[PDB]
Amino acid sequence: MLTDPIADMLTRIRNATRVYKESTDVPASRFKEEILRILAREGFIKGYERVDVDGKPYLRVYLKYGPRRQGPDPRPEQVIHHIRRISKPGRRVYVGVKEIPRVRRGLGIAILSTSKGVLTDREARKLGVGGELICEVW
Amino acid sequence: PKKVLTGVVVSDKMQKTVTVLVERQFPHPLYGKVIKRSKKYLAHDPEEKYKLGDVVEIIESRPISKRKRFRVLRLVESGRMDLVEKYLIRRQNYQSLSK
Amino acid sequence: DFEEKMILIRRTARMQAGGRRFRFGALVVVGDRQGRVGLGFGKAPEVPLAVQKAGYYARRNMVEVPLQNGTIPHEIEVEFGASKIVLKPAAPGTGVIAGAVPRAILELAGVTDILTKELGSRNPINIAYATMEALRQLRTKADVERLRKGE
Amino acid sequence: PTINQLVRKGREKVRKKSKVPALKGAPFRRGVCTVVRTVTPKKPNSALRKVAKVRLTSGYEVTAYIPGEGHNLQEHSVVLIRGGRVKDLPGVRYHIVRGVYDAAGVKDRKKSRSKYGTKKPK
Amino acid sequence: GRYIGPVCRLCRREGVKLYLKGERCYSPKCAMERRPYPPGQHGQKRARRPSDYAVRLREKQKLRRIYGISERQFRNLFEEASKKKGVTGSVFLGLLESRLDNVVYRLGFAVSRRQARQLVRHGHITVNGRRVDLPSYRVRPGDEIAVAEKSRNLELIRQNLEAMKGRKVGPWLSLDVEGMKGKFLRLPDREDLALPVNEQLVIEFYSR
RNA sequence: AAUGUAAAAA
RNA sequence: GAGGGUAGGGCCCGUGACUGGGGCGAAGUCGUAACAAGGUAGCUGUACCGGAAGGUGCGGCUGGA
RNA sequence: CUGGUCCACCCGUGACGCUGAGGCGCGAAAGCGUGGGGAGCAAACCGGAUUAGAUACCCGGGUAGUCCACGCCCUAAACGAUGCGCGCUAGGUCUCUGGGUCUCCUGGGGGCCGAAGCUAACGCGUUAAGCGCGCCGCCUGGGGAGUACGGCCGCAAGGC
RNA sequence: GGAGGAAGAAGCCCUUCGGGGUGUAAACUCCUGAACCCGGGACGAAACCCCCGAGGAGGGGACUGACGGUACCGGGGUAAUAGCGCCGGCCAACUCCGUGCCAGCAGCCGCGGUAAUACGGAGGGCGCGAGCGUUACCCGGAUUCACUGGGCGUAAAGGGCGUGUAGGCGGCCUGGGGCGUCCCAUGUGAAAGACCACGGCUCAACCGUGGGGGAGCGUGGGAUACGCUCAGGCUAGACGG
RNA sequence: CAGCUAGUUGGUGGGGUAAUGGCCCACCAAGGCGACGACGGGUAGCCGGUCUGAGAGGAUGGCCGGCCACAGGGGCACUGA
Ligand SMILES: [Mg+2]
Ligand SMILES: [Mg+2]
Ligand SMILES: [Mg+2]
Ligand SMILES: [Mg+2]
Ligand SMILES: [Mg+2]
Ligand SMILES: [Mg+2]
Ligand SMILES: [Mg+2]
Ligand SMILES: [Mg+2]
Ligand SMILES: [Mg+2]
Ligand SMILES: [Mg+2]
Ligand SMILES: [Mg+2]
Ligand SMILES: [Mg+2]
Ligand SMILES: [Mg+2]
Ligand SMILES: [Mg+2]
Ligand SMILES: [Mg+2]
Ligand SMILES: [Mg+2]
Ligand SMILES: [Mg+2]
Ligand SMILES: [Mg+2]
Ligand SMILES: [Mg+2]
Ligand SMILES: [Mg+2]
Ligand SMILES: [Mg+2]
Ligand SMILES: [Mg+2]
Ligand SMILES: [Mg+2]
Ligand SMILES: [Mg+2]
Ligand SMILES: [Mg+2]
Ligand SMILES: [Mg+2]
Ligand SMILES: [Mg+2]
Ligand SMILES: [Mg+2]
Ligand SMILES: [Mg+2]
Ligand SMILES: [Mg+2]
Ligand SMILES: [Mg+2]
Ligand SMILES: [Mg+2]
Ligand SMILES: [Mg+2]
Ligand SMILES: [Mg+2]
Ligand SMILES: [Mg+2]
Ligand SMILES: [Mg+2]
Ligand SMILES: [Mg+2]
Ligand SMILES: [Mg+2]
Ligand SMILES: [Mg+2]
Ligand SMILES: [Mg+2]
Ligand SMILES: [Mg+2]
Ligand SMILES: [Mg+2]
Ligand SMILES: [Mg+2]
Ligand SMILES: [Mg+2]
Ligand SMILES: [Mg+2]
Ligand SMILES: [Mg+2]
Ligand SMILES: [Mg+2]
Ligand SMILES: [Mg+2]
Ligand SMILES: [Mg+2]
Ligand SMILES: [Mg+2]
Ligand SMILES: [Mg+2]
Ligand SMILES: [Mg+2]
Ligand SMILES: [Mg+2]
Ligand SMILES: [Mg+2]
Ligand SMILES: [Mg+2]
Ligand SMILES: [Mg+2]
Ligand SMILES: [Mg+2]
Ligand SMILES: [Mg+2]
Ligand SMILES: [Mg+2]
Ligand SMILES: [Mg+2]
Ligand SMILES: [Mg+2]
Ligand SMILES: [Mg+2]
Ligand SMILES: [Mg+2]
Ligand SMILES: [Mg+2]
Ligand SMILES: [Mg+2]
Ligand SMILES: [Mg+2]
Ligand SMILES: [Mg+2]
Ligand SMILES: [Mg+2]
Ligand SMILES: [Mg+2]
Ligand SMILES: [Mg+2]
Ligand SMILES: [Mg+2]
Ligand SMILES: [Mg+2]
Ligand SMILES: [Mg+2]
Ligand SMILES: [Mg+2]
Ligand SMILES: [Mg+2]
Ligand SMILES: [Mg+2]
Ligand SMILES: [Mg+2]
Ligand SMILES: [Mg+2]
Ligand SMILES: [Mg+2]
Ligand SMILES: [Mg+2]
Ligand SMILES: [Mg+2]
Ligand SMILES: [Mg+2]
Ligand SMILES: [Mg+2]
Ligand SMILES: [Mg+2]
Ligand SMILES: [Mg+2]
Ligand SMILES: [Mg+2]
Ligand SMILES: [Mg+2]
Ligand SMILES: [Mg+2]
Ligand SMILES: [Mg+2]
Ligand SMILES: [Mg+2]
Ligand SMILES: [Mg+2]
Ligand SMILES: [Mg+2]
Ligand SMILES: [Mg+2]
Ligand SMILES: [Mg+2]
Ligand SMILES: [Mg+2]
Ligand SMILES: [Mg+2]
Ligand SMILES: [Mg+2]
Ligand SMILES: [Mg+2]
Ligand SMILES: [Mg+2]
Ligand SMILES: [Mg+2]
Ligand SMILES: [Mg+2]
Ligand SMILES: [Mg+2]
Ligand SMILES: [Mg+2]
Ligand SMILES: [Mg+2]
Ligand SMILES: [Mg+2]
Ligand SMILES: [Mg+2]
Ligand SMILES: [Mg+2]
Ligand SMILES: [Mg+2]
Ligand SMILES: [Mg+2]
Ligand SMILES: [Mg+2]
Ligand SMILES: [Mg+2]
Ligand SMILES: [Mg+2]
Ligand SMILES: [Mg+2]
Ligand SMILES: [Mg+2]
Ligand SMILES: [Mg+2]
Ligand SMILES: [Mg+2]
Ligand SMILES: [Mg+2]
Ligand SMILES: [Mg+2]
Ligand SMILES: [Mg+2]
Ligand SMILES: [Mg+2]
Ligand SMILES: [Mg+2]
Ligand SMILES: [Mg+2]
Ligand SMILES: [Mg+2]
Ligand SMILES: [Mg+2]
Ligand SMILES: [Mg+2]
Ligand SMILES: [Mg+2]
Ligand SMILES: [Mg+2]
Ligand SMILES: [Mg+2]
Ligand SMILES: [Mg+2]
Ligand SMILES: [Mg+2]
Ligand SMILES: [Mg+2]
Ligand SMILES: [Mg+2]
Ligand SMILES: [Mg+2]
Ligand SMILES: [Mg+2]
Ligand SMILES: [Mg+2]
Ligand SMILES: [Mg+2]
Ligand SMILES: [Mg+2]
Ligand SMILES: [Mg+2]
Ligand SMILES: [Mg+2]
Ligand SMILES: [Mg+2]
Ligand SMILES: [Mg+2]
Ligand SMILES: [Mg+2]
Ligand SMILES: [Mg+2]
Ligand SMILES: [Mg+2]
Ligand SMILES: [Mg+2]
Ligand SMILES: [Mg+2]
Ligand SMILES: [Mg+2]
Ligand SMILES: [Mg+2]
Ligand SMILES: [Mg+2]
Ligand SMILES: [Mg+2]
Ligand SMILES: [Mg+2]
Ligand SMILES: [Mg+2]
Ligand SMILES: [Mg+2]
Ligand SMILES: [Mg+2]
Ligand SMILES: [Mg+2]
Ligand SMILES: [Mg+2]
Ligand SMILES: [Mg+2]
Ligand SMILES: [Mg+2]
Ligand SMILES: [Mg+2]
Ligand SMILES: [Mg+2]
Ligand SMILES: [Mg+2]
Ligand SMILES: [Mg+2]
Ligand SMILES: [Mg+2]
Ligand SMILES: [Mg+2]
Ligand SMILES: [Mg+2]
Ligand SMILES: [Mg+2]
Ligand SMILES: [Mg+2]
Ligand SMILES: [Mg+2]
Ligand SMILES: [Mg+2]
Ligand SMILES: [Mg+2]
Ligand SMILES: [Mg+2]
Ligand SMILES: [Mg+2]
Ligand SMILES: [Mg+2]
Ligand SMILES: [Mg+2]
Ligand SMILES: [Mg+2]
Ligand SMILES: [Mg+2]
Ligand SMILES: [Mg+2]
Ligand SMILES: [Mg+2]
Ligand SMILES: [Mg+2]
Ligand SMILES: [Mg+2]
Ligand SMILES: [Mg+2]
Ligand SMILES: [Mg+2]
Ligand SMILES: [Mg+2]
Ligand SMILES: [Mg+2]
Ligand SMILES: [Mg+2]
Ligand SMILES: [Mg+2]
Ligand SMILES: [Mg+2]
Ligand SMILES: [Mg+2]
Ligand SMILES: [Mg+2]
Ligand SMILES: [Mg+2]
Ligand SMILES: [Mg+2]
Ligand SMILES: [Mg+2]
Ligand SMILES: [Mg+2]
Ligand SMILES: [Mg+2]
Ligand SMILES: [Mg+2]
Ligand SMILES: [Mg+2]
Ligand SMILES: [Mg+2]
Ligand SMILES: [Mg+2]
Ligand SMILES: [Mg+2]
Ligand SMILES: [Mg+2]
Ligand SMILES: [Mg+2]
Ligand SMILES: [Mg+2]
Ligand SMILES: [Mg+2]
Ligand SMILES: [Mg+2]
Ligand SMILES: [Mg+2]
Ligand SMILES: [Mg+2]
Ligand SMILES: [Mg+2]
Ligand SMILES: [Zn+2]
Repeated sequence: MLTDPIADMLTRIRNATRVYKESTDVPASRFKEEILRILAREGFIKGYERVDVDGKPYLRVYLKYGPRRQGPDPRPEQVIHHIRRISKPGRRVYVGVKEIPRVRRGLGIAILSTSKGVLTDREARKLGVGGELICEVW
Repeated sequence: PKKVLTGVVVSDKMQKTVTVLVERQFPHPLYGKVIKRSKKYLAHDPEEKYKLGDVVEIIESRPISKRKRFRVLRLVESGRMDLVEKYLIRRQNYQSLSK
Repeated sequence: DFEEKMILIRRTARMQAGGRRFRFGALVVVGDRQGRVGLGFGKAPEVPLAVQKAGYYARRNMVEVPLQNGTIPHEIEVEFGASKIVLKPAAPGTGVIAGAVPRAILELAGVTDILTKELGSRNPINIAYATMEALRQLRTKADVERLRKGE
Repeated sequence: PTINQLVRKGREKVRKKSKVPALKGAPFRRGVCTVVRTVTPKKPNSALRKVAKVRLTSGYEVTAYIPGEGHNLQEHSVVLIRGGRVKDLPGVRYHIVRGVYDAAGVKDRKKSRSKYGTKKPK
Repeated sequence: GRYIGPVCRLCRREGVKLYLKGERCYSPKCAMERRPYPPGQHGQKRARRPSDYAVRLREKQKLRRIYGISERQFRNLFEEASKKKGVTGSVFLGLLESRLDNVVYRLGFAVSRRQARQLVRHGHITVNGRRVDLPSYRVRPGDEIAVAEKSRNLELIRQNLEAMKGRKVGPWLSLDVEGMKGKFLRLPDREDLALPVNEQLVIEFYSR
């Protein structure tokens, strides 16, 4: 039945990055888009694009990574080190603009839904709106 | 203002009177989650025009009786047993609690 | 050549017919009080030899640390299996406020303002290892945009 | 647990409990000595301690330690109770107070007289 | 009351010169000069590795004996600076240095902070004219501190001011030995002060 | 093919 | 109608000959069940039984080979 | 007579889903009731032997029970000591079962070794103890104790 | 009390019997002058009241101070109370004698059974000082009830197993409503208090004035992405042939 | 502590009151409340605030200010805005 399509997507990306895939797909959905769109615009992913598995709308999400490392375990540093859903289905989180979180002292982002649209933490303050704190990413 | 609420008549087994059940959601004071609670008000129906299942607005009002301090404002929709069931099954399962 | 400071020198032991002999733990930190830092844990049947040995390992394993006026860039939480440690940025005049271990680290790190706490376990050793990693995961604004670029 | 489980059952409060029924949780309680006696210590030590069973204002009847060297308590000494157990002695949750009522101070103590009710030597 | 009991025994406990004496501490014996090691029966014995506490402790105890001031008062001031916006560490010093009895010393009116206290206390000093016998009096920037009338002609005041010729002092201060007065020009920058101590270590001490 | 109390580790 | 009186129940506390087990106690009597195939692998639900640990039966588990 | 489950076709419904306090049903063995049955085995019980003793291990004997019907009891190392549902995250090999022209593939099951990762370690690892969300159950120092009081259930033993 | 004040009195403790310590500490020297003393001596009090102006507006006049001869100012003026906790580890502070599982200590770990930095006294030291310690209780540490911020194979913890009521949670597309939610506007959120600034009493505590924000609820307006909700469509879930 | 309830829930009319009201009364109808914790027991005046705490939280209500309650225990009404 799949509980939270969002947490899923976020997770799909986390599970994929760790193994360094080039792109994991995800079941398509308008609201899901924005998350990517922003997530990409800020520089967390090379990009995304609609696709189709055996007659099912999905989304390719081309992952970004750091350069190779020297020494034991040439594991390439991540571009997404951290990603986590805040407002869950079993606990909706809502914040006023006068109280929106600063992810990793500004290094990080905090995407969130709002009456004006899905916006970054900063863009939230920009247009001065609060909303459902979706998740943060750094 | 005379704050108005909205709920379904769950009882009409009374003269010129009806019982109205209304829920109200809200964020929990410590864990956020949008819990919901309800309450029964006794509404003054002078015509006995509002039967069971009717969803209705009811207004804060002059005392009518010990518990009647709300009048029936207007109809909202008729067929609504689905709700009446909820509250009635609730009463049911009480049988299966005592000892 | 840098600075030198040991966190502890414990005497471990081992059984063997007829008695017990002991090696000697010795954890030491070393730094220039200016970004370059390195931790070391030496062992040997001699206290001096042990600290000496920790000295060699210290300068071996090292780590540059992005210092913003004596504080750390962003806050980070790092759990070394057992224990866990928090690290927070603070304005000048705050001082290094932490358990004796992470102090040695951050002090010889050249850090001078920082809020911190040891949650979870607290074994000096593991908290040591933990902090090193934590700093080793600090990233300057550049590092960020530099990775988040990929031009 | 889930959040919801919390929203139901919820978090049980610690609720601690006392170590001294000096009653009214007062700072001290008066009483009369019922019996002045000397008792052997516990598991790892030994040395007959100076103790007395006191009847409380609070209708009780507790055993209490007489600190210091030598004392003057007898089967009718009124005295002040202080509370503080003793690792060495089985069930003894109170100290007597030297230097109040019929309980003298420690004779000739020069160091830390405050804890042994002893006046300042000239 | 202040520390009354022996002074030159602390010059000796901290191991750093403590200038809470007169001519003597500059003489060839701050007491410390003849014995560079702690008081008591031991003093010259194999010194032990100090606990982080011991170290942090010494530092604060050092800084306090310097200004010669009640622990209570000392702490409160620390807190007072912790409140206000500003580099807590240095600011603390600023409040310390801002005390009247301090000013008087810095300004050469007296040879000793302790002595200076007795001068303020016995009312020989005056701020902006109205006499002030309060050592703790926080001298704000722009106050004219000087010697009072019946006071001006006193031996001690004389000799001190006499010897106060030339010898420049404190960028945040300005003397006038002619008229026996000076000015708290401004609040002293950290650098102006040159204490043998370290504010940070004290900051730390007060986390415990 | 039973059992050996009770004061030893900077 | 305060309150008194009468009768009958409910909860809670204190107290009681004696009695059940429990905790603690540098040393006692009995044996040695367990910890190594602990010298019959142990452990377990249960049932009988025996000064005491226990034993045995049925099944079950390896935290046994 | 009947329950579950798996595979092929992509034909029908159209979010009808997931979890689940209480409730209800099932629930090894031993045990209880009434009636039956009884070969072998075997608590208790007796005799032999061993031993300081031996109510035990070993041997000879031996009743309830073990078997059936109907009813009751409801506990366990009821153990993978791991609640269920869904999505995601390298492969290697063994085996049970289905579909496909097939040294191969595709599904559902049972095992071992292992990516990444998790773990206090042992270890786990697409049958997760990894990464995530939903829902329930449970924990919060050792002893006293699964004891006591109360309540409920039970013929009883006794259970919750 | 302030400055000076010996290669450093006596006394006392330690010692490898040379010496080391208390220690600039004292004495002593000069200076200053709490207390005490004499003279002065408040603010807090202008109004009600009376005169003119009408008895009003406005102007004008006078009476009353409990604290108190106190605060404070002026002059004179004597070197003028120091105590308590601790010094095994946490925990800053070490030696000596006495003692001998005794006398005793104790917050945790533990310490004392002839040689104790752990008992008790001494010398010395660390900490604070008109205080210092103790007992009692609250919050802290305790992310040890965990919302922030924990867990459950073996450490304490998955229910014996299933069916299922209530509740909780709910896939993809579009539309209306706008409950939740976000925004703005206004009402309210007394004073006192908290924080900031500046002023008053010699400082300070205490006090005055001014400033700011505040969760929360009431009214109005607005946004509609996520949640909800009515409505419409789909087939990836689930079910069915 | 798991069920509670006869002025009990509602109505009609009536008393009473500054006034609404089972507040009290006559008749009528059978209702009202409860796992979202009724009914029962134990405790307690409540807030502005105070204390601690990184905070979220916890604890707490002395003095000052606000409201409530009482005036040896209990009941009653009289005068009156
Ligand atoms: Mg790659
Ligand atoms: Mg960009
Ligand atoms: Mg009707
Ligand atoms: Mg709200
Ligand atoms: Mg009952
Ligand atoms: Mg160098
Ligand atoms: Mg260098
Ligand atoms: Mg060195
Ligand atoms: Mg290594
Ligand atoms: Mg080497
Ligand atoms: Mg670099
Ligand atoms: Mg760097
Ligand atoms: Mg962990
Ligand atoms: Mg520990
Ligand atoms: Mg430990
Ligand atoms: Mg780096
Ligand atoms: Mg770098
Ligand atoms: Mg004994
Ligand atoms: Mg005696
Ligand atoms: Mg006697
Ligand atoms: Mg005497
Ligand atoms: Mg003592
Ligand atoms: Mg601060
Ligand atoms: Mg502050
Ligand atoms: Mg700052
Ligand atoms: Mg500051
Ligand atoms: Mg100058
Ligand atoms: Mg603090
Ligand atoms: Mg024996
Ligand atoms: Mg024996
Ligand atoms: Mg033994
Ligand atoms: Mg009566
Ligand atoms: Mg009666
Ligand atoms: Mg009576
Ligand atoms: Mg009769
Ligand atoms: Mg009775
Ligand atoms: Mg009784
Ligand atoms: Mg008994
Ligand atoms: Mg028993
Ligand atoms: Mg017994
Ligand atoms: Mg008994
Ligand atoms: Mg027992
Ligand atoms: Mg015994
Ligand atoms: Mg005997
Ligand atoms: Mg025995
Ligand atoms: Mg024996
Ligand atoms: Mg045995
Ligand atoms: Mg045997
Ligand atoms: Mg065995
Ligand atoms: Mg058995
Ligand atoms: Mg017998
Ligand atoms: Mg068996
Ligand atoms: Mg089985
Ligand atoms: Mg085993
Ligand atoms: Mg074998
Ligand atoms: Mg079949
Ligand atoms: Mg067809
Ligand atoms: Mg269709
Ligand atoms: Mg739906
Ligand atoms: Mg059964
Ligand atoms: Mg059977
Ligand atoms: Mg039987
Ligand atoms: Mg039978
Ligand atoms: Mg029978
Ligand atoms: Mg019969
Ligand atoms: Mg039979
Ligand atoms: Mg037979
Ligand atoms: Mg046989
Ligand atoms: Mg037998
Ligand atoms: Mg036999
Ligand atoms: Mg014989
Ligand atoms: Mg025999
Ligand atoms: Mg046999
Ligand atoms: Mg048969
Ligand atoms: Mg048959
Ligand atoms: Mg039959
Ligand atoms: Mg379950
Ligand atoms: Mg199912
Ligand atoms: Mg096949
Ligand atoms: Mg094919
Ligand atoms: Mg083919
Ligand atoms: Mg096919
Ligand atoms: Mg073939
Ligand atoms: Mg093959
Ligand atoms: Mg293949
Ligand atoms: Mg196959
Ligand atoms: Mg398989
Ligand atoms: Mg397979
Ligand atoms: Mg494996
Ligand atoms: Mg690996
Ligand atoms: Mg799979
Ligand atoms: Mg899969
Ligand atoms: Mg596999
Ligand atoms: Mg799975
Ligand atoms: Mg795991
Ligand atoms: Mg695990
Ligand atoms: Mg417990
Ligand atoms: Mg306990
Ligand atoms: Mg317990
Ligand atoms: Mg138990
Ligand atoms: Mg227990
Ligand atoms: Mg049992
Ligand atoms: Mg029982
Ligand atoms: Mg009971
Ligand atoms: Mg009882
Ligand atoms: Mg019972
Ligand atoms: Mg019965
Ligand atoms: Mg029977
Ligand atoms: Mg059970
Ligand atoms: Mg002097
Ligand atoms: Mg000397
Ligand atoms: Mg000498
Ligand atoms: Mg002279
Ligand atoms: Mg003179
Ligand atoms: Mg006097
Ligand atoms: Mg006058
Ligand atoms: Mg006047
Ligand atoms: Mg006046
Ligand atoms: Mg006047
Ligand atoms: Mg008059
Ligand atoms: Mg006139
Ligand atoms: Mg006139
Ligand atoms: Mg006039
Ligand atoms: Mg006038
Ligand atoms: Mg006038
Ligand atoms: Mg007077
Ligand atoms: Mg006077
Ligand atoms: Mg006079
Ligand atoms: Mg006069
Ligand atoms: Mg006078
Ligand atoms: Mg006077
Ligand atoms: Mg005058
Ligand atoms: Mg005067
Ligand atoms: Mg004078
Ligand atoms: Mg004198
Ligand atoms: Mg003198
Ligand atoms: Mg102390
Ligand atoms: Mg301390
Ligand atoms: Mg020390
Ligand atoms: Mg003796
Ligand atoms: Mg002797
Ligand atoms: Mg000795
Ligand atoms: Mg000894
Ligand atoms: Mg001690
Ligand atoms: Mg001692
Ligand atoms: Mg002394
Ligand atoms: Mg004072
Ligand atoms: Mg606490
Ligand atoms: Mg606590
Ligand atoms: Mg807490
Ligand atoms: Mg835990
Ligand atoms: Mg789990
Ligand atoms: Mg327990
Ligand atoms: Mg289940
Ligand atoms: Mg179940
Ligand atoms: Mg179990
Ligand atoms: Mg059960
Ligand atoms: Mg189910
Ligand atoms: Mg449902
Ligand atoms: Mg939805
Ligand atoms: Mg729903
Ligand atoms: Mg929906
Ligand atoms: Mg919609
Ligand atoms: Mg609406
Ligand atoms: Mg607003
Ligand atoms: Mg407020
Ligand atoms: Mg407002
Ligand atoms: Mg306002
Ligand atoms: Mg206010
Ligand atoms: Mg506060
Ligand atoms: Mg102003
Ligand atoms: Mg001022
Ligand atoms: Mg004055
Ligand atoms: Mg104000
Ligand atoms: Mg204000
Ligand atoms: Mg506020
Ligand atoms: Mg506001
Ligand atoms: Mg609201
Ligand atoms: Mg819409
Ligand atoms: Mg429809
Ligand atoms: Mg639909
Ligand atoms: Mg399908
Ligand atoms: Mg009736
Ligand atoms: Mg009426
Ligand atoms: Mg009236
Ligand atoms: Mg009534
Ligand atoms: Mg009526
Ligand atoms: Mg009636
Ligand atoms: Mg109640
Ligand atoms: Mg309270
Ligand atoms: Mg408030
Ligand atoms: Mg409050
Ligand atoms: Mg509050
Ligand atoms: Mg605070
Ligand atoms: Mg609070
Ligand atoms: Mg708390
Ligand atoms: Mg009050
Ligand atoms: Mg109170
Ligand atoms: Mg009072
Ligand atoms: Mg009063
Ligand atoms: Mg009072
Ligand atoms: Mg009040
Ligand atoms: Mg009100
Ligand atoms: Mg009364
Ligand atoms: Mg009365
Ligand atoms: Mg009275
Ligand atoms: Mg009366
Ligand atoms: Zn000196």
